Amino acid sequence: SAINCDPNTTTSHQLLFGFGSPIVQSVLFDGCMLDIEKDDYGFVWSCLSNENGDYCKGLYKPRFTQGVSPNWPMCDLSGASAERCIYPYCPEGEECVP
Repeated sequence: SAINCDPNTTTSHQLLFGFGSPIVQSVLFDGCMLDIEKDDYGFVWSCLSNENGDYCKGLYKPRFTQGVSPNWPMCDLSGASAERCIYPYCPEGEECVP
């Protein structure tokens, strides 16, 4: 599917990280630069673990300003990951293990 990079959007982007990650503030998603949504209680962000699996998850929106491609690591989908990272985005038709 296409990926919107609209700052004024209603439709946020969900992002899985590894359980135990710190709250990740910003990611670069296939060109677009996303910042974590915030609630009237905090960051829209959730880590969960049980017998069946574990993960961390946040909702992200794109920031007004883009095109800046900084030097961060890969977001880790099963480890700690780090606070600002680049998300792995496999394009429709490909393997894509880091």
